[PDB]
Amino acid sequence: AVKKFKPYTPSRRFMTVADFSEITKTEPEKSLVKPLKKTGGRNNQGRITVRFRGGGHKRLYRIIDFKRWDKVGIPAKVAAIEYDPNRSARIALLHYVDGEKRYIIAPDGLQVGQQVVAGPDAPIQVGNALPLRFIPVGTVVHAVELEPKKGAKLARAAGTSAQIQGREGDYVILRLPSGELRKVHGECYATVGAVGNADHKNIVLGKAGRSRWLGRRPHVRGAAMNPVDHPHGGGEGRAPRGRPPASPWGWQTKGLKTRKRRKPSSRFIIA
Amino acid sequence: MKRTWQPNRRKRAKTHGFRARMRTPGGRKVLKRRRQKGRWRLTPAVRK
RNA sequence: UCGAUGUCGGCUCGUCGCAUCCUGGGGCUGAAGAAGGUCCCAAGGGUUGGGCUGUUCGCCCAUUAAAGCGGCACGCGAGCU
RNA sequence: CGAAUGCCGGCAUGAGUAACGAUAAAGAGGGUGAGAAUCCCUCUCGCCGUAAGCCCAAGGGUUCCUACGCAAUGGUCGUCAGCGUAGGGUUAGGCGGGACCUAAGGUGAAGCCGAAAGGCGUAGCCGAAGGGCAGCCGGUUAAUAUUCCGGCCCUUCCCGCAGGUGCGAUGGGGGGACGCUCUAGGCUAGGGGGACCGGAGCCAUGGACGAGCCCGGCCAGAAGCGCAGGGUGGGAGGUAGGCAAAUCCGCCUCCCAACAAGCUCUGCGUGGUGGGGAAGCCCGCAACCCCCCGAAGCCAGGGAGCCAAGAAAAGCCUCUAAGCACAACCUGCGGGAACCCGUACCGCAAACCGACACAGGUGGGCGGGUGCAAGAGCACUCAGGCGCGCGGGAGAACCCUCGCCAAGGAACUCUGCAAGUUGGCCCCGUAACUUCGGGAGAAGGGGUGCUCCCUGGGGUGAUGAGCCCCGGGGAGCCGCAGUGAACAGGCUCUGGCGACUGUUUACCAAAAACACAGCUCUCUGCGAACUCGUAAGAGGAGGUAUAGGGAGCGACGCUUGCCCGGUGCCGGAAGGUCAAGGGGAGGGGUGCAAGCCCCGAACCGAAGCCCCGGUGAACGGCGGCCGUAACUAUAACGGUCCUAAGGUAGCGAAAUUCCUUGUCGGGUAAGUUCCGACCUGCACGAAAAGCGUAACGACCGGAGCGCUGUCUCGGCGAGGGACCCGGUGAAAUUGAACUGGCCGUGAAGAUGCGGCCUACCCGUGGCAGGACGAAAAGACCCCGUGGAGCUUUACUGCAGC
RNA sequence: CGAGCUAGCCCUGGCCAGGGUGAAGCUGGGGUGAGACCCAGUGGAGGCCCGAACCGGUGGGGGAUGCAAACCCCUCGGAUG
RNA sequence: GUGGUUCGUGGAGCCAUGGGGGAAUCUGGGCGGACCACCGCCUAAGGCUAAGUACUCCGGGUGACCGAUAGCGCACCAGUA
RNA sequence: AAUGUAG
RNA sequence: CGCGGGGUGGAGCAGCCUGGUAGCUCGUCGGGCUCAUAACCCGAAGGUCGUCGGUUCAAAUCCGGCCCCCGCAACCA
RNA sequence: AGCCUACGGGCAGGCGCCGAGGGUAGGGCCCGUGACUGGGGCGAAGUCGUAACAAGGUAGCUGUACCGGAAGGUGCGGCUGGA
RNA sequence: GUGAAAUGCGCAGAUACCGGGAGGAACGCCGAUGGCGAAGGCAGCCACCUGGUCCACCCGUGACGCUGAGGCGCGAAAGCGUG
Repeated sequence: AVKKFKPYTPSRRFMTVADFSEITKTEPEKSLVKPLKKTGGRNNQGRITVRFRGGGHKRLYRIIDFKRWDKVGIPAKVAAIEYDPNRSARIALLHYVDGEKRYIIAPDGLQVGQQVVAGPDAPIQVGNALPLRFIPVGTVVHAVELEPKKGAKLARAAGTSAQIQGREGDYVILRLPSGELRKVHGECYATVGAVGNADHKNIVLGKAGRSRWLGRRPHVRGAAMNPVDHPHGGGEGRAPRGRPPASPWGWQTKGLKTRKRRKPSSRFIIA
Repeated sequence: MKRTWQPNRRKRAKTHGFRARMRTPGGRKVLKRRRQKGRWRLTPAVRK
């Protein structure tokens, strides 16, 4: 729904926040499965290797289930929709009949009290997970494995989906959130429906702190540095790159394709 | 105004310590050199 | 003069030169009077307050007997700016 | 050895000079001693008092206490000392750390990688200011104390006893356990009053024997009681899960119980007991109660809201495993046992970092009272602590910091720089413009003290009496003046830039620079692209296209034209060229030969490049010359040449205009600046954005008003210096000096040559014309086949691809 | 050999006197067919405002063999991010 | 494809070897400076071996070596302050 | 496949 | 001043590096088409190559000298 | 404190409230005028085109949108006052 | 493709034909000088929610009516904002 604020301050004029209808009636996360402390840390063995990352609210990690084929045939009730700091989509805590609990990346439509289940048997309805073969060609579907038994890799950003496009032997044609068209193995599970919290794209951050709260440090333009510092760097008063735009590292950044030519991922992709 | 030197014994021992020299090869040599020079002190001494 | 001679203008402080802007003499005058013009002698003393520009200088306002032009390391930063 | 701005050393000069380190401030009387402004004591005077007071961390490491000392150190003095000599002094099961826990990180069995050195890394180990955890109040020393002592109170081990129970982990589960903002009701700390209680004393100087004055009216404390809180359902059956081992957790199913009681756990009060206890005379009498205010602390894991969604592990509970049930736990109770390390002193500073007893820096806690609306602000002041380790005089110039000023009021100047004005709170009252929040403290105004009268609410009690807390209305008094001292905004109009709060050149630049929310392009399908790394590895991300990398513009509004010829990037299974390699027509050298050795043409041979096309918020680009209208002017119009195509909207003498002070208008007595316009725009122009824009600004320009020592133009005054005296006593610089003026001369700017003039010897307080005065082997400039940073379609390489 | 200065990030802690403004949401009334909306009252938001601590370093003066190898004074910016 | 040798692609052997291909046991096999043919040298793909050689922490002997600003940085309680 | 001075 | 480019029928441009031929579009003239004027059709005219020399057999062309027009440069101080 | 008095009072005088107006400051409406600027009207025989009236030689007009020396063109839909 | 052309696409294998797939828009015939709607306007098929209207029966209320300044709603196409 996206709350918009009255301008009792500049900046709070452009800022908009999420509705939280979404999740209601459950905030403190599930002490049990949920938490491992999450490790803030914006680089590897010494050196920063992602620029401009750091700061931002101390944050606990919710351990979700991206491999639902453990619990084939066991249904579970959807117990609550709760807030996840660690991703754009919201999550649903569901108690399996099994006793056992886990978090699924909460698909659109899903509502407290629903029962949900995974297997080749499963009804073709919201939140249920299934091999791609036993899912009807045309349905949209998210949290898709890419190789069988490897965990859900596709379609987990808030409001994403993929669509079953066709069959083809052990394999099955898939239109991805990008627009790419990719064969994925029939045994690769996927959960019917799309992702939801799909207003997520429309938050207007609103000011430059906040950007900080989410741990995004300020990003200094190329020209804006000096030549030691960057390709664009230099120039007496203000400058026009001076051919052709480039990362700090030098490699071209307007139009240059980067994916590896002879990748065996090829032959599976088609867009 | 705050100057370069700000004594802290934990720091000093973890940094210029006997144990700290000896773990690195480069440090082993420091000690080797100073022994061979005759230094009365191979390490910056520190205590309470 | 580069093992350093601070390098515009302003202020403050002056002092000198006369090729004199006032003031004192004077001869010519196309000098009736008054007021000019021009040259000659003469710095003793004087030679204003503002607007504009960092300005020098200049133009402008209001005055003035007059609102001179130069030199002193484009006088003067171990005096200031 | 005479020169190297030489090297080490010693000793000069400036010089008895500058200085003696905060302008919080001193004075006198006594002691002491060879010697006293500087040490001890007393009394007067001043300064601090969210301290300059008290307590803790770190750092320092004997600086602590006492007795001797005074050579040196102490910016003077020294009898004093943080100095020298000596001797003393630091006491813990409960404070803090260790024989407990884990965080980042470090280390690291396995495991992986690397020429060697070494790099990674699972479990585990290390790692704390974070978790866990048992002590309070007094008294003692010259110097330690929650450590010694006294009183009261706790914790852990080991052993025994009694009574309880299926006991039993390195295993399973629960818990431990968490954000920010706002806040309830209870307490306590802490504070104010008391006419009440306890006290030596006191009535001065005109008055007061007074409900006078002065001093003080506490603290710790088990069990148990209260009073506030905090935590918690209790069953009985199933049971796919908690890497099934569970009677426990989790999940269904159903009797009861319920915004409770109970069970449980904290705080506060009370409490047996123990202690403290002023002002006062030569060092000495034993109250402890009533009201008020009241925490940011306690009950605490309390409550409400909000997004950015807020550590771990042990201790602790509980569940079962092997085991073992003559074990073993649990609960009492008794008796035993209870290590190591620190503990002085300084601690916003003379004991720490700043070479110094340096005006600088240093984390945590306490930080009383009265008044001003509040407050940790401001003025005075308690406790406590200080007058800043050279003084004494004078009463110049001049400098600093300060006060005042007739008349005028920015005339000062690059500039109102600086200084003034304004200033608190209450009440009236506030324009354009606006994104509508705002512009607002707009502007502008009035009031403000004290006495007496009458009156309304609120808290505490109890509904009443006081004690606080907000008010309302009236009469009246005194000054030049009532935020009477101190803290304490000057306002307005109009441009340029940047939307905004923010960030920066530590130590000359805080900005129109960077950042920024937001816009676009582009890469990336996941063993992502990209980065670090030889690798293993890791970041990305425990993310997955609404997400991640790169690039540019930089809120918002309204917009962002044309040129793909060149260069980039993207797409083009054809063609052209193309390396190793394949293939061997033909050729050669040797052998008596079998042979053995060389070359070597067809032709088959990638990527790249050529070739074809796309591509502008990709690098980039966006013309010239003629002629023409029924006055003249100009040219809607026409011709032509070139280009890849010739600048649209919108702006325009601008942060961009050379000519330029363009020209008109405004503003002023006068405007090279300013403002509004007009264009021939030397040389604006659309995302290195175009044109606007409310609000914002220690940003840069231009006007007013207020007010002024900025100025006409300066005068007087205060203090700290400057001067004189006594104590201590530097510095750069220095070939040597017996060191005048002018005119000349000279390497062309002479104390030192020439001529002439002038001049008794030597100081002190002043000035800055000269000594081409000092400092720094010129930053400018050029030179060197000197260096180094940056660039590219310079060369040649490498990493990478 | 250095990150005991400085720059960033990570782990765990601590700090921000007191004033002012008064968003949303509630409640109530008004309104309508229902609404939207408007009104009080409550409430307590913000890279909100004034201003100590704390952080800084705008302008001026002073210092310049300094108290100081960047200091002192007056003035000024932020002060729940 | 490189290294070593005087050998820098040279007419470039020999010695060594990262990659590919890959024998034989005396008619076996390497070499004598591309390569062939004579003639000759030697027996690879396992290992050990004194002495003659280097150096001076240390003991001693000498000096047309120094004599305390020399000689070692250190004659001295110096790798110290 | 344009346009045709005033009254 | 310092570099470089241009000057050709009435207008705008070829020809000039490579001496011997002045070409193109528009315009002008004369004749058609129309009631008439454009538009269209037919056929002609017109250049001293700014200018004075030099070279050559021969100069728009190659070489200088003057005369005009347009473009850049004028930096460290 | 005055002057009168038939001592009660009267008069003068003094204080207050309001008050013409003057002053300071901030607003609102109107009139006049301004470098420059935008179209509008008119003006016997000006330049460029030919949009409209005849199927006006692309039926035309229309609301909007974009573009263009100018009439005007083109897109979307609508009208007949066209077929 | 046109008036005839040319741009353009195609031997790098187009057009023409076949098969398999993707995606978006609009609903032929029925369809008419037809119907519905206050207007704008509304067209493949299905289901659900829902407005107005017409006929018949003469049962009920008993003038409860008409119009409507202002207000309020709807209002083709074009155009604007976010996606």
